[PDB]
Amino acid sequence: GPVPSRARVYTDVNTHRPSEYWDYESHVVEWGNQDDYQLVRKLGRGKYSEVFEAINITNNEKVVVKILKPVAAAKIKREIKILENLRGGPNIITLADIVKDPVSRTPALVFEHVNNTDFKQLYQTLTDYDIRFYMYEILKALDYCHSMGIMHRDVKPHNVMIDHEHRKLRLIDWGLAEFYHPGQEYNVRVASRYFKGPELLVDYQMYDYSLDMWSLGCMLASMIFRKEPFFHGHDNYDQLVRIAKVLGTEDLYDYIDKYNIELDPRFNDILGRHSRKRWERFVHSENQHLVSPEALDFLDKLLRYDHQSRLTAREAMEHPYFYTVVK
Ligand SMILES: [NH3+]Cc1cc(Cl)c(-c2ccccc2)c(Cl)c1
Ligand SMILES: [NH3+]Cc1cc(Cl)c(-c2ccccc2)c(Cl)c1
Ligand SMILES: [NH3+]Cc1cc(Cl)c(-c2ccccc2)c(Cl)c1
Repeated sequence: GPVPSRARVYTDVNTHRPSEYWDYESHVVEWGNQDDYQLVRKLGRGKYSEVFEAINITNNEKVVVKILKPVAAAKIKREIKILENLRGGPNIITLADIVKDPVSRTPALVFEHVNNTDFKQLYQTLTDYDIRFYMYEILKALDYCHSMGIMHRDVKPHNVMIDHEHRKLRLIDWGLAEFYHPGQEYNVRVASRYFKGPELLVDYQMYDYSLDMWSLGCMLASMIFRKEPFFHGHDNYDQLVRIAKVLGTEDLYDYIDKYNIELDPRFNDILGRHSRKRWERFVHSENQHLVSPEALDFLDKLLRYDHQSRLTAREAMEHPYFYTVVK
């Protein structure tokens, strides 16, 4: 069978905190008043919820209302407990209320509003300094949630709201977040394709906070190399081949051999043999302004097959890539 794995940091957090902290099923939701909120406009719909801009008419503040669809409505206590546990943490979105939508008959989460700057505009114009600045702000959120015994599991730019005018960043959409318990086998059908860690792609269930650090590396590589997405898989199998074309197949085989994981035999026809590439291969005249020796070294330490070998969020904050960032 597979060799077990445990995180190298924050393994004990859910053990030393009381059962009420992580046992989200035992949590009793204190329901707010849906009548306190007035929906203004629909911002969007995913497969988990419909999102609206709204006004809290009791104190006149702008809010965001996420009305859950039945699929996310079953695991509500988990998202609620995680949001309440993380509330007040650096760069974590604030859950302001939980109400029952009168039409859907489902729970609606009410959040603080963030005046998010156009995402295409940020991808196209953030400078090298701004990329470092915002990456540092994301690391504050990730180290906080990891230190609080939670993995986000859906780190990607769509889940990071940036108010560029006020240099304000918030990590949102905690719908796929989980409490980390050493030895627990988790569902590998988490994260969006292009951000999925090799652990998910090889069906290794005993993963941890380090999955977020792979996703963070994917976001950085896309941004600095001007290649969206950096690992462009056609499906979950080709996703691993795209990774192997960069990191190489020898380190992939070392990884699966360390954890006694077997690849799906369907990889025999598509994987091939690939050398590990030097990160300088992805540099060119249209992205060199966003690249540096420190950025490449940092990326090298996040985008590693072995989830135990990646930088932790706190180690990542110490990296030379962030020395230029004003603290
Ligand atoms: N949804 C807005 C958005 C836009 C961008 Cl460009 C980024 C970003 C920042 C630094 C590095 C990589 C990506 C994020 Cl985190 C969020
Ligand atoms: N080590 C992976 C691997 C395994 C196999 Cl079985 C093959 C294969 C497939 C079809 C015909 C002949 C050989 C290849 Cl090319 C690679
Ligand atoms: N933004 C200026 C910049 C960009 C790059 Cl990619 C590099 C570089 C050169 C060779 C190897 C590794 C990194 C340097 Cl030294 C400076």
